[PDB]
Amino acid sequence: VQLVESGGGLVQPGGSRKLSCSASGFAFSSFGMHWVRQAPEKGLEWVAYISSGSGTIYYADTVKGRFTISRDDPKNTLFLQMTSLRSEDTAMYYCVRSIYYYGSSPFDFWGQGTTLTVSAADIVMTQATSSVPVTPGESVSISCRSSKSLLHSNGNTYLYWFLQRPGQSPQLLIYRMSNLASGVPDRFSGSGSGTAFTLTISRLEAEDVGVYYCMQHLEYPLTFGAGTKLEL
Amino acid sequence: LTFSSYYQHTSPVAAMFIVAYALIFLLCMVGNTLVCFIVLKNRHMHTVTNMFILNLAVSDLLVGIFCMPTTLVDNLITGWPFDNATCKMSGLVQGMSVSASVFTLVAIAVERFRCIVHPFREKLTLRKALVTIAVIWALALLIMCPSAVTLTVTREEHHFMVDARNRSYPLYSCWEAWPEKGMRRVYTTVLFSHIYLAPLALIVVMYARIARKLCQRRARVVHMLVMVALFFTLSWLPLWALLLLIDYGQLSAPQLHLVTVYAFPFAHWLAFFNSSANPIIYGYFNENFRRG
Amino acid sequence: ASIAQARKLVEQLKMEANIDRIKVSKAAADLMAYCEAHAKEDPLLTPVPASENPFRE
Amino acid sequence: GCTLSAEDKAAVERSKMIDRNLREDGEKAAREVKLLLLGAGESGKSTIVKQMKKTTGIVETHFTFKDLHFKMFDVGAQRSERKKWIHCFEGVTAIIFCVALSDYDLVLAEDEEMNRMHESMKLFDSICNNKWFTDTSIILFLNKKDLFEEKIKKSPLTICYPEYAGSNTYEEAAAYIQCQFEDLNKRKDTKEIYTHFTCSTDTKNVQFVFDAVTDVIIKNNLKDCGLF
Amino acid sequence: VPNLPQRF
Amino acid sequence: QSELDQLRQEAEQLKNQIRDARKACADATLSQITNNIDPVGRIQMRTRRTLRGHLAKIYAMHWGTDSRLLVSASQDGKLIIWDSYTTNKVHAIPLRSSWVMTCAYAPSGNYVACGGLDNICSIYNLKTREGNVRVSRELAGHTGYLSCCRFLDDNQIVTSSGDTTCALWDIETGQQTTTFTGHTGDVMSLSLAPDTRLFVSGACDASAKLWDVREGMCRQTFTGHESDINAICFFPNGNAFATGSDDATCRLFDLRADQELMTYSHDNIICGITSVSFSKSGRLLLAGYDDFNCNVWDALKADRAGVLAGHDNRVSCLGVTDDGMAVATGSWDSFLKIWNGSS
Repeated sequence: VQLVESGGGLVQPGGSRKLSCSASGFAFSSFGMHWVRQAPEKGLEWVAYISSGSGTIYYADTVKGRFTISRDDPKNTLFLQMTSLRSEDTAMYYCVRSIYYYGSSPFDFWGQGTTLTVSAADIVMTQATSSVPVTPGESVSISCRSSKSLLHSNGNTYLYWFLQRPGQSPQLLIYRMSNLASGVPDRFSGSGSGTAFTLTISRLEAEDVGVYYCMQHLEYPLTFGAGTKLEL
Repeated sequence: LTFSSYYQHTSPVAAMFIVAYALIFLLCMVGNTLVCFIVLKNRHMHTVTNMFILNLAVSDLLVGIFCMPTTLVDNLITGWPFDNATCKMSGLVQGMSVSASVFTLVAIAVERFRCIVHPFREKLTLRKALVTIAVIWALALLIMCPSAVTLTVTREEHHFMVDARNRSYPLYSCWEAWPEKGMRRVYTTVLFSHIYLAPLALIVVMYARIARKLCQRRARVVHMLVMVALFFTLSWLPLWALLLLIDYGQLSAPQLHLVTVYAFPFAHWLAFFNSSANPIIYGYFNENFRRG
Repeated sequence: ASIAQARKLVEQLKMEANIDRIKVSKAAADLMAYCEAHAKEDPLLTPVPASENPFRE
Repeated sequence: GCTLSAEDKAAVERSKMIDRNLREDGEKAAREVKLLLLGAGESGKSTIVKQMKKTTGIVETHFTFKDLHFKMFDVGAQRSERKKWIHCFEGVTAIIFCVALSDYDLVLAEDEEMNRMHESMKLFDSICNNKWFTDTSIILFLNKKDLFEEKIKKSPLTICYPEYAGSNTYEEAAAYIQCQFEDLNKRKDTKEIYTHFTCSTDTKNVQFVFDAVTDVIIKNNLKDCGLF
Repeated sequence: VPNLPQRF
Repeated sequence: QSELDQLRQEAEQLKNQIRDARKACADATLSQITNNIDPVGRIQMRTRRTLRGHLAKIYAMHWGTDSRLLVSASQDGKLIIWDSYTTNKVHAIPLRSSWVMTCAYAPSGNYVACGGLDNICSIYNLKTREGNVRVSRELAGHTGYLSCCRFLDDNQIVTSSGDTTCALWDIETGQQTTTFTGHTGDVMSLSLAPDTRLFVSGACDASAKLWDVREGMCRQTFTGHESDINAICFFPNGNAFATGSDDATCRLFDLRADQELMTYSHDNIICGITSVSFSKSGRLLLAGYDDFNCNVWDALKADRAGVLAGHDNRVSCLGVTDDGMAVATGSWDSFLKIWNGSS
């Protein structure tokens, strides 16, 4: 599994720029694909989404009408054509694969990121704590709240936890508020009932420092938390 | 000033007509009930082509219940439709049934053409059966909606039917009371095109194509298709022939009397033969019912 | 040859015969006891209300 | 409304795509001819499969002839109960049954008076009147006609057919045994036996099997069309 | 005049 | 020779001794003991869901341990994994050999197995980082068609074949750890015990054999059927099992008493049984027949309790969820149907 993106650089405001994402090592056509941006020294922000088969396409409000997301299944490429770029678009854009079926683990793999620089009713996920001092060996619990109840009638609570190590792309830790992602040690656990969720990291160790983000997957304007930083 | 009699035909010819319509009656009911039972009794043999036979049997049952009783009494012993809405409803239902039978013949031929030339291509299913039966019934209703508003039981007083019992009741004609006379002529022409021209052309060209590829007991199939086409042509031609004669040519008093008293009952006899020949042809020679 | 097959067959029969068998009444009683002990936990035998049925229409 | 979450809707879309792929695969498979290859051990079926084109399970050979796609299923490697798996081949277009004309003389390995040709006749009787093959046609290939012709000068058919009352020439004997094989068919109306004497050139018998499957396809279409 | 036998 | 005749006489004597011991332990039939118990009502089930998409005769199905997912094979070269709650197709696995006769679901949910006329039990990995399903292993070594397969864990699977043997495999190495021999006919089905320390198999020799998985020996042999045993299932307790046979009868055998307990046969039933399955508490024995419908049996009284008549062809597959919530039936009409009772 590998996602590599290119096409960034310095773009004059009001211009256009095409972002690409070459996939390798997995069945690209079977995965829905997302674009997620991160402004410099800011939190993650979901941009667009194209379904497996290009059947369904969603955009964030701040990009609707200017950004076009398309995929080329035979050559395993994901595109994001951007037009009339504003300085508010200065961010690093990530290619996120996401497959959906019963028991699936969406948002599991993220690309490295490509930097774009422009030179001049949504659910609100709240992470009140922005920086928590930690010590290697103890347990740290990260809190999260949502404006709406994420517990659907089917019983799933669509809450996601991500870890972004310094100078690295985010990685999935917990999907649907209870399920540990593959490759994640059992030290990470998640709980909460409908609107308040906590992620406890028992026996914290190094390389777990970084920003922890909470994402909801109940309604498709997907919203991330501000991000809780863990400082050693 | 006229003093006719209710009974029109003399005893021997009248009895011949009742007997002949009785054979048509018994053939139609027996065959169509047998077909309906044989298709219903198996859930597995509910193929779309079988549902076409179900629709054809239903149409023939409606023809049997509707067409020959009313048509036979229109010219055998009564000579007048009763009431005002009765004439309208009788014309409605009999035309509905006739158009349904002809269009289900066309649909059966079309399904046969699909199963013959493109077995997997254009794979027709139950939804196709529902769509085609719905469009057939809608066409049967719509092609006669203007005809269902001109069925006026016009007052024909000073005309009598004093029989041996001296029946006292004013005559009626049940004529197409169009806003102008010319509407009936164009209605007859468009109905003739819609019933005996376009369906007939479709049937003949499609069976010709099927027989052509199959000619490359394969001959017996060609003979069966040719016989079916010849049946649909010959048993249906005289009715519309005399109808067109009356409508356009209008003949003259002697010829008009001759056709009204003789030709039309026989022409209707030929046309109603189709609903009774349907289950012995499409049922026995289908052979899936025979093996069922 | 078939001699080895016959030796295997008689060894298998000797192994089967030496087992200990309980009375059929005891086994019947045990089956009845298991069936009645796990009743009211059998959705097919005792249907559940539509609220608790995950296959409701 | 909808009462479906975003992930539920995405899963429904994935299921719809799976259904579309299944429909496409089903159409592709329906646009195919499936033949079941049968016969005795040394019946020449291997030679036949060579002319058309690890585990002793099932062998599928896939070949194309005149824009018609065939998949023959050699099953002679299965030594288990035939009645326990023969129903898996209900929908085959035709059954290719190969017998050896040279086996009218050779006796079986058991050598218990059970002639090899008699064993082939028993197998054909079992297959032809099987409950699963009432409407399946049989393309009978009579193999090894040349060496049968060579051997017909020495030993006549009296050894295998005590009832034979014809000259020991090749064509009369071949017609006799072909008629005997065809006479085992108790369903002469529902199914047809296409008997052919295999030639050295492949093209002749591949053309024969193509013609036979074309005819049976037309007959099946006629049966589905009410005709026949 | 408009008297006529019934249609199909 | 003399030695062979003496061995045959010894075998006959041992068989007579076994029969005499069985008769001695047979004093009261289970039907007599249960005559005073309250019969179950008319078990009525409704088709809650219909799973469509298969384009040929379905031959096997297996429930996942979560009572929500199931897998089915239908000889159209497809292994479909269904979400039974929403009828969604989770996976559609193309098979190399379209002659599949059996399928299985791993209790962990990570693997599905299938096999058939190719004599190969193919293991499929469902949880792969590539997002698709690949063949993890292809077990070879059976000289007959693969007839049944059941996972013991993620690395052990026991298969029954038409070569009159059952094999316990080690999936990691792809080698037969143990081979179970003794059946004189094609083995048509096996059922693992709840603790997976034993399993029974029914063969075409009209006999069922109880095997020790670890030791590899035939502990017990049960007879009584007059034709091939096409289906077998363990009682939920684990001390009994039921067999469905071509002679249009189902029979309940117990292990401890080493003999038959009851026969589930009706005069109106004349077709063989293709699948059997017990209820969650074992009070109901569900059996699929060739007359297109599945008959529900009062397992303790041999009285027919209900009929599951919803299939237009032979009902070939059966299965009750681990929680007893529902029963799924597969059939040659290319449809699966989930059934459930109503309050």
